[PDB]
Amino acid sequence: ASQTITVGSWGGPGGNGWDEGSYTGIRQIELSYKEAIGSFSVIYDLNGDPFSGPKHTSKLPYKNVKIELKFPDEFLESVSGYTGPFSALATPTPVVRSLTFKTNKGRTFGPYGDEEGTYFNLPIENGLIVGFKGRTGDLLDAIGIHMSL
Amino acid sequence: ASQTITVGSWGGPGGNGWDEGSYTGIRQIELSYKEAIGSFSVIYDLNGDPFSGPKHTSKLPYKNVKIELKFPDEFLESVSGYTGPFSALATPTPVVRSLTFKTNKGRTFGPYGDEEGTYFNLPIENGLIVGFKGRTGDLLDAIGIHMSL
Amino acid sequence: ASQTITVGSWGGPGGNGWDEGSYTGIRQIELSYKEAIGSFSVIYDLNGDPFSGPKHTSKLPYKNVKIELKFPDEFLESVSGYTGPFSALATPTPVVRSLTFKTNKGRTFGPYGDEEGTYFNLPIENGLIVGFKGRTGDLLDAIGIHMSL
Amino acid sequence: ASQTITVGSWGGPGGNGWDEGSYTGIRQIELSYKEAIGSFSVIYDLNGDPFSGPKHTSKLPYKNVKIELKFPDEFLESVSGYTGPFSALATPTPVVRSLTFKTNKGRTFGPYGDEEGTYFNLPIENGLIVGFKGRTGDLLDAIGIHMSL
Repeated sequence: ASQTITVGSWGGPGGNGWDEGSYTGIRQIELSYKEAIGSFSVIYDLNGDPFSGPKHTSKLPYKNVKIELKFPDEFLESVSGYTGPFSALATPTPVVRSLTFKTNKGRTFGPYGDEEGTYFNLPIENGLIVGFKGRTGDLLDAIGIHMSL
Repeated sequence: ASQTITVGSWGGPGGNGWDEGSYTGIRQIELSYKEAIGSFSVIYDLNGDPFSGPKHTSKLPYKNVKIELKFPDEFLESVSGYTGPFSALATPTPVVRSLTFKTNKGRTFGPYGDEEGTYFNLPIENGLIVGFKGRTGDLLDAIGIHMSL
Repeated sequence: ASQTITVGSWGGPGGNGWDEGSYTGIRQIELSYKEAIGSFSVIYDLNGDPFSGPKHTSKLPYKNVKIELKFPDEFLESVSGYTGPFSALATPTPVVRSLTFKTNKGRTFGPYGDEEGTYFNLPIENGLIVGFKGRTGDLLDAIGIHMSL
Repeated sequence: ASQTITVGSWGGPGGNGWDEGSYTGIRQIELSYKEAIGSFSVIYDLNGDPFSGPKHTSKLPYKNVKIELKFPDEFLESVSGYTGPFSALATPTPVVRSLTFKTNKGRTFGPYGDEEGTYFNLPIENGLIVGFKGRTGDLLDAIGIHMSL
């Protein structure tokens, strides 16, 4: 059962949890958004071959946005974002409001969602995101991370 | 030169940089504080024998606290805080303001320094801290963390 | 490009180099043997799901064997075997002649292939074989290993 | 208490057990040999500064050799040797007779000891020997390896 350093779960206790597992790099991430994040589904590298990760969708009519990254030369060095309660769909428990991804090759996949909430930032000085874990239900309640060197 | 996952720099760019190195675990942490975090040094476990990490001392009149962990049974399962500039020490750049250590047993060495600034929260779910990195000048300008399994 | 520890290449340099990569653990091994080990392919574990690894099949009319470990309570605790040339596949360079596997649950899957040439042995006290490296032309010319915690 | 991949223990169960834990790299290795290996002590690298682990010496009037590696550019990419009982100093238990080291730089530190017995080979494609573990009484009974990335 090898393991991996898992960091956080930023977000809230609501929703059903999911854990995609660990895999060898990331190739594209897909997510929907409007005033908070909804659908989130990643395509990873599984030993050089793309592996479709499990899809965590929010039926909300939010806007879809694909994040293709030039792997293996480019990869994530930072993930930051906001957590806060969301009245429109009626839930007192925190949700991730906005997520912002940044890569080693200087590109920032600009703020997706509303930047309202309590700030979460995860800068990486050495190490690599190798998998995603978190809670979906109606939209993205929480998000955490698997890492490796 | 084995390496170790290094996450974060939280804080700012001033002061001279230091990297304590990666080590087998953490036994004691010693800090000084009064409106922002100043002196920072730790004593780690170097293969079941206390090894004293380099002294990162501030010269300001700050209160002294000692954090003692019941190593091997007790390990940090968290690190949270506030980075914001300090107008009394006169720095335009963000410096680190509060440092609070939640633990695996259940203890929390409550907030040190003022809880005002942009928030930072590294909840560890699987993996251990094993070394510290940072930047100190007059106070503690930024802390960074080494992680391992 | 997530990276793992890689050890070995116990064998010779002919055949075409293969590398199945690193997974979460090993669940079943299938191979064929008469005087040499011919076919070598494994059914790995991908995040609690079985993932059939790439097939490294050889045309020699060898007798095949399937080795079912009871992942995850059961995993490999040693890989040992013999490395030597083969006058019958009429070849001058080293070929992996035999291979015996021992699990942490005591079971040992007997030398397969005949025990001739120089002996290799890798006892593992703490760690996990997480994937396979290697060379297959007509027979398995070399075998190597990926390990992690 | 972080953990590390430990591979091996080649030799017998004679002698009193020993473990040096793990560090950030290896700078120099010391040993006395003669028909067998006797004393084994090493200068470890601890976070940029030389660090000396436990001395493990044979009282035997064996000849002494200091292997001095050019750290961090040069490192061990392979270790191998011979383990077999000894009868002139009358121990019917497998003891380590020979030690040969290869470095990524192409320098091999010649078979020290008598090459009689069962051969062991640990060649390394990716990873770092990061500390030593083993048995010693009047001569080196066994030897194992700790590795990292």
